Formats: sequence, C-alpha cells, structure tokens
Amino acid sequence: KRKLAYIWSLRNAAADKAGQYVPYKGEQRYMKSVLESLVEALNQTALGDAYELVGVIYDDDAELPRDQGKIKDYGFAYRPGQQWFYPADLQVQGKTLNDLLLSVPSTYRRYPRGTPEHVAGKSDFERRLHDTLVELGADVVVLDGLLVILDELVRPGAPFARRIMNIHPGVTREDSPYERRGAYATLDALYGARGEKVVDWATMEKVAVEPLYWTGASFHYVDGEVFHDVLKTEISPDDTILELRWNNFNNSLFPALHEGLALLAEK
Ligand SMILES: Nc1nc(=O)c2cc(CNc3ccc(C(=O)N[C@H](CCC(=O)O)C(=O)O)cc3)ccc2[nH]1
Repeated sequence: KRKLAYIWSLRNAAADKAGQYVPYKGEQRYMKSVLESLVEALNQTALGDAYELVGVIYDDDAELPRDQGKIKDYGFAYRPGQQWFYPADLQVQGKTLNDLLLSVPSTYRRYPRGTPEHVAGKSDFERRLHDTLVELGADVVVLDGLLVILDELVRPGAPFARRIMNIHPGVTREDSPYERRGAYATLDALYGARGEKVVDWATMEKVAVEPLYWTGASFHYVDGEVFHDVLKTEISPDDTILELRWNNFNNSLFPALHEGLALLAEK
C-alpha cells in the first residue's frame, strides 16, 4: 500500500457546493466531492488494494473571518444534523473518514500579501506540510483544491517532490486543443462552448472564439507534468456552471484521479 495523503482547502469545497445537491438538467444532482469519490474508489475497487488514505489535511483557519464566511454553510467542523462536505458518517477502509481530518493552517494569510511576515509564514506552513506528511509516512499526496500555491514543497531533493500531485479540472498539455489551465478552467470551458473567451475578468469583457465542446481533468505533477489525462466531458451552450462542474467531476475527474493513481502505483 502506497501511503496516500490528501489535501484540500475546505473553503474551496464549499464554493463548489461539495456535499450538496444541485439543480441539474431541470432537476437535481448530488455534488459529490473528490474525496468522496476516492473513498468510494478505495472501498469498492482494487485501487483500495494499492493505497491507504492516511491523512486528510485542510488548510483553512478559523481565525480568518474570510475563511469563516466562506464555509458558513458548512462550518469548520461537523455540526449535528447539518450540512457537511460528505456524509459525516462516511467510512474509508474501515476508518471513520472524519477522524482523518488535519489542519495545517495557512495562518500566514492573516498578514498582508508579500510582507515579510506573510512570506516567513508561508514557508513555515509549507515546512509544516512536509513535516506532518512525514508524520504520516505518506508515500503519496493528492491535492484537490488546496488554495495555497506550493513553491517550496516541490523543491529539488525534498522528500515529496515527485510524490505530490494535483487533480485539475481541465487538460493541462501545452499544445492541447482543450487545455483548460488555471483557476478559471471551468468557466473558460463554459464560455468556450459559447464560442466566447473572456478578455478581462473584472468587467466581463469577452471575444469571439471557435467553439470547443469538451473538457477534462488532469492528474499531474506539481513541480507540473501530466501523468494521466481524461477528456470526456461534452460541453453544451445552454449548460450552466453547476452542470459543467458536475459533469467534469463525473465524466472526467473522478476517472482521471483513479486511473492516474492506479497507474501511479507501480511507480
Ligand atoms: N447557499 C450559499 N450561496 C452563496 O452564494 C454563498 C457564498 C459564500 C461566500 N462567503 C464569503 C464571505 C466572505 C468573503 C471575503 O472575502 N471576506 C473578506 C474578509 C472580511 C470578512 O470576513 O467579511 C472581505 O470582506 O473582503 C468571501 C466569501 C458563502 C456561503 C454561501 N452559501
């Protein structure tokens, strides 16, 4: 079992409506999280034979009022009979899933961006990331929506540099026709379907473009080079953003992460 560690910013999961039902196609669909899908994968398939999920790290901090607002619907820990990112009772490999939550808070965000304290903290948070994976002996790490950008953890000769991966909601190949890199990838995919691309995001300035009707998800290295790729999400012009996210999560993302891990295991 290639020891697996998972990282995500809880605030990012709330935005995406993770663990919530969303109206889709005129009715509703449950917006399953990336972790829930992985938990199901580890439980019901041979992928489970290859890995043990060891820790589920999240970086949010309760002392950041913006971090608080962002998960108001969820809350930092599970409330009784209330909304949660997955069912509070979920089990992964005979381990209560909730029991694996870890916070390695990026508190450094309290200080202003670029300030010496902000930077000194960011390094220590990355330093704290490294340290506790090791506390978990993690053989492998997945990032799903972790908002901090790791520049130091993916250093030359650091113990997890090639063992650290991000699942991204779009293709990431340089010369790929459907490449949808960045934090705007889901929205770039929805607007590309309209044959329109956004020139300036603040004021929604746009431009005509050849329609693209497909998107996918990338399981790539973080230092990152693509290790496994899927592109199975047809995109429709009348599609909403909630529909596109779910479909890419269901058509291409869950598969890429699992196939990527499966392949990644004999390495
Ligand atoms: N169903 C439902 N629909 C939604 O749309 C929905 C939307 C949200 C987004 N919440 C946010 C709260 C605060 C910020 C922020 O950045 N604040 C900073 C710091 C000062 C402060 O902490 O206030 C600022 O003011 O500059 C951003 C987002 C949360 C639940 C939601 N639930």
